[PDB]
Amino acid sequence: SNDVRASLYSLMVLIILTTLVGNLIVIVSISHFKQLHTPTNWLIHSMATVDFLLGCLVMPYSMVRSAEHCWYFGEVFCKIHTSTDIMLSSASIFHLSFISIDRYYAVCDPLRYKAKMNILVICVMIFISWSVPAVFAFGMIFLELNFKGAEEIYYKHVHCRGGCSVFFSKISGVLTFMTSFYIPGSIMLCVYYRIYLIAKEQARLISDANQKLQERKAVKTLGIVMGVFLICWCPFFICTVMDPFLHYIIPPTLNDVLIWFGYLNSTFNPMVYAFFYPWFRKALKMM
Amino acid sequence: QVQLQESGGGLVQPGGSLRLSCAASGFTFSNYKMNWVRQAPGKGLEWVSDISQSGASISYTGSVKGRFTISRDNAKNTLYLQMNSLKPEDTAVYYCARCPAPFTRDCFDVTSTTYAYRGQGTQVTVS
Amino acid sequence: ELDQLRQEAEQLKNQIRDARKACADATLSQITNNIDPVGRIQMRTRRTLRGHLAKIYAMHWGTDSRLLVSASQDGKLIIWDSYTTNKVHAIPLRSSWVMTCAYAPSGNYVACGGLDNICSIYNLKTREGNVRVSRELAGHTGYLSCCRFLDDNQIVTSSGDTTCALWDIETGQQTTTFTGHTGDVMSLSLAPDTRLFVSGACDASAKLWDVREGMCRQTFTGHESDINAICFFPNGNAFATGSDDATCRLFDLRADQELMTYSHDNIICGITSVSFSKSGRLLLAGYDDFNCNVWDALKADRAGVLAGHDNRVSCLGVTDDGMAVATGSWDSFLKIWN
Amino acid sequence: TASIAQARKLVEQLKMEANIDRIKVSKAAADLMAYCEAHAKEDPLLTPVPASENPFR
Amino acid sequence: VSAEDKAAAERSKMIDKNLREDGEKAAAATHRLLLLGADNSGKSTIVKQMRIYHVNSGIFETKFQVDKVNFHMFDVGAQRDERRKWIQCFNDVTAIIFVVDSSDYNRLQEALNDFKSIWNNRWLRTISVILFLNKQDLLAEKVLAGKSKIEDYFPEFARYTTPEDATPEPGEDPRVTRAKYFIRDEFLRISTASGDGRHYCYPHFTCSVDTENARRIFNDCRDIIQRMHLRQYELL
Ligand SMILES: CC[C@@H](C[C@H]1COC(=N)N1)c1ccccc1
Repeated sequence: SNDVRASLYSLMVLIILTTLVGNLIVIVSISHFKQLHTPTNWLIHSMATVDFLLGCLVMPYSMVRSAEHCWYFGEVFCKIHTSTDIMLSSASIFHLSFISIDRYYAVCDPLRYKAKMNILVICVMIFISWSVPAVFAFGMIFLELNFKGAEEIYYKHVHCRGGCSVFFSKISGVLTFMTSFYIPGSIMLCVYYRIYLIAKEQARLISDANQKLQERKAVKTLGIVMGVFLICWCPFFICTVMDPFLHYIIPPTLNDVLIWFGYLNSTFNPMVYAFFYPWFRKALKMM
Repeated sequence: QVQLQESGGGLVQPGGSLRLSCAASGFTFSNYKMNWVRQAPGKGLEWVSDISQSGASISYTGSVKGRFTISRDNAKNTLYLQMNSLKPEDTAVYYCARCPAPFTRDCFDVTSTTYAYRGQGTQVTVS
Repeated sequence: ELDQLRQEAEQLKNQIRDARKACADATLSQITNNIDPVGRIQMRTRRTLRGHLAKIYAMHWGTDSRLLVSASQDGKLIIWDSYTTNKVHAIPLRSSWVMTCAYAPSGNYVACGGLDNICSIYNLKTREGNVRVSRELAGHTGYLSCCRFLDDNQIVTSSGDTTCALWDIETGQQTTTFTGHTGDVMSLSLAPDTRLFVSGACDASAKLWDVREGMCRQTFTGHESDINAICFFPNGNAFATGSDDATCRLFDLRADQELMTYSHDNIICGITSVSFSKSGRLLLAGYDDFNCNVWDALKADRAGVLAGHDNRVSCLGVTDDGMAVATGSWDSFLKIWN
Repeated sequence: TASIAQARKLVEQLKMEANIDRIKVSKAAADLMAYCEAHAKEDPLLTPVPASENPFR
Repeated sequence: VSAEDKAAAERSKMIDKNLREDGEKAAAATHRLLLLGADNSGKSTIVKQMRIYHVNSGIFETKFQVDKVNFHMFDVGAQRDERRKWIQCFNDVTAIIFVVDSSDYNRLQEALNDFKSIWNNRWLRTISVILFLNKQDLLAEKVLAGKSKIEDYFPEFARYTTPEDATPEPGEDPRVTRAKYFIRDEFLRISTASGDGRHYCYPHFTCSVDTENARRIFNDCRDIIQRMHLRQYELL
């Protein structure tokens, strides 16, 4: 219906503007204030640039594809769009994992944190996060390895859905899973569980000593982080990797809703990773 | 000029009582934490007791705890020390002293050799 | 005979107080009542000198009003070009605990000192073109808190050993030792004629010294806590002090007593630096509450605020032509206000 | 012997400080006012300077 | 634009690069610490190895490393007894090593007063203290001798009981354990009365022949930095 289409377009454009505004605010606040020049802040800045490029180069077209099934852009634009989307989503997830690793080092090796996590290592991580997804996405899409071996099924699937219908075969689906979601997601899960354990131990010791000689901030902070990540990414990847199996029974509406849920991770990354902490809010208030 | 003129003291029998006073002038008495310091003959200065600005937080040295009682009168700018149940070990020159800065719970240099914001002293002897 | 001498001193103090009361014909607030107010002093940060990687404890402007030296706990003594933000020099320090720095009026020398109890003179102008320790002035038994240059050969230093000193730079020994303070001397300011100077100590007293004779001419007692800063009025007949009681007080040398008090109940944080403008109408004071206040020397009513420092403001200086005010703070930056 | 020496030094210092010629606070304040008003127009902080003359623009 | 301006800018760039390199070199795995105490305390002998003197008359600096991490420990020696002013120069050290003579009951109240001023000081509120209760061997000798009674100096010792969480030495007397933990609690009550959560007290019972003080300082500094990072990342 026209009203439903207008409402969906309004919601999607609101998401796009929120993502762009938040990411641009993070980028300018990190690149303008000199005190926010730490390597961790540089890693967060690179992640914000990843999400900003995502919201500028993919979301505007994925918006019109979601509402209208026709892709009025051609096959070459479809190939570029899919490659760029995979590149930037995997780069964002890699940046999340690298931020988790940096905070793990800051918490578990605090006396050597400034030495181990220096600008050289942080730039190395940034280059990896920008390069490995690029090679993977482009060499899997433009070389047509995502539907190789399942060509005619791919053809029926693309013809029915619309001009672009990101398709993974049973083999390329598992590889995309293990490369874009599982490994960085598992790294984030393990390091935030370890950080939660250490913070809980420290809080328990402090409380014990205080009460003897006389609130769940880790749960709030790590629960927010992992809940945002999982709610935004895990359902989409689960349904996308099960889709090659179980004879492609997932209806396209679920795929569309889950892909927009995955897009919402780019919206929520600047919030969680910058505006949650007090130094960034203080910098914004000073500005 | 910041000065702390004291009074009281003199001869007293063991088990007797004395009430030392401290005329404080030249500063806002209600702003500074106040202390009592004594210097026994042949010994250095020793902190005895102190009272906060309001008068709620009060602390004493262990050797005089329970007997001595410090009281401040912010209206008249005077500091007292009820020295009842005295002992021959209490014979010393009692200096009044105030913490160097206002609105602070920290008092670094009060028992110093040449502290500036301290009184001339009161000679208290027990015989 | 200690009691008799104490009574003699007490009656002398009473006589001095009576003389001051008799000379107290009126008050500065009363006389300056008809004076038009300054207004609203709006100073905006013109330049920010970045390059210090640690807390900043002192600075001093040059006589040319363009070059300034700064000190920090990173161990560096940077001479800045305030006009172009360029770093003219960067002098490493042996000890990172320096608390003061000076720039010679001729511009050829820079001094510094701190917890090492030693004033180090650095020759800026060398044939080889490098900066190195000319001489180290030793003899103070406490930390050196302030040093000011009289010329290329004479320097006056204040120390935490309750004594100020005048040094013969070429000889390296104390020409004159000034005694009388009963607390750590925190700051010293020289007169425009360089024949007198005042010091502020941790006994709430400011003393007028004579450079040639080495005697305490006058003593001023109106503060209730340690004095952290001092500065002559441009006329040279008055000076202002900043103490830990969150109060600035302006004393007159000829009147021998305090003239006006700059304080309010809102401010409770101590004062770390004071300075006058070129005309002396504006008194600028740096506090522990992360910013500074631009007082009015005559009306005693606050007329501006120098906000924009992210930590405690440790130093504050005004150029000899009055064009700019440079304030350093513990957030590792200097800001030039104009 | 240190106490009596310090006391006599303080007495002499107080005598020297008392033996000075003080003037009236009215005169001191008038002179301070006169200097401030005479040098008022030469203070860039008091009266803002044009940006062309300002060396920090 | 001018040749002189270009030369000045090049000199400034070289200067700035040199300072950046020096700062990176100096701030890498180097933690500054202030050693405080009295003359009777074995502050000079807390850390045995690496007593590398760099005295400039005023400050005796000792440098030492435990596990590839460098520690600089300053001892302000040549100053007057007044210290309310120069103590503000040490407001960014990672920790303060406070050394107390446990066996000296006469000056124990003075040590407690000093500990409380540092703790509640405006500029030392964010700095943790690694309290070293030195001379435990002498404290034990005093308790066994019994000639001097700690109750005379602290009347509240009579009502004191040994804490349950105590970890006494196998050959240690219950009276000695009670006395040492009484001193430890006297310091810890002051610590916990006004600790705001930004700094903590780490007490340790040491002797004159203890060689684990460097490791103890390492571990407590690691704990301090870890808690600071957790607070910064809102995990604590
Ligand atoms: C083409 C599907 C995207 C998901 C969307 C959701 O939100 C995005 N930012 N990209 C994908 C990215 C990485 C691997 C596999 C698939």
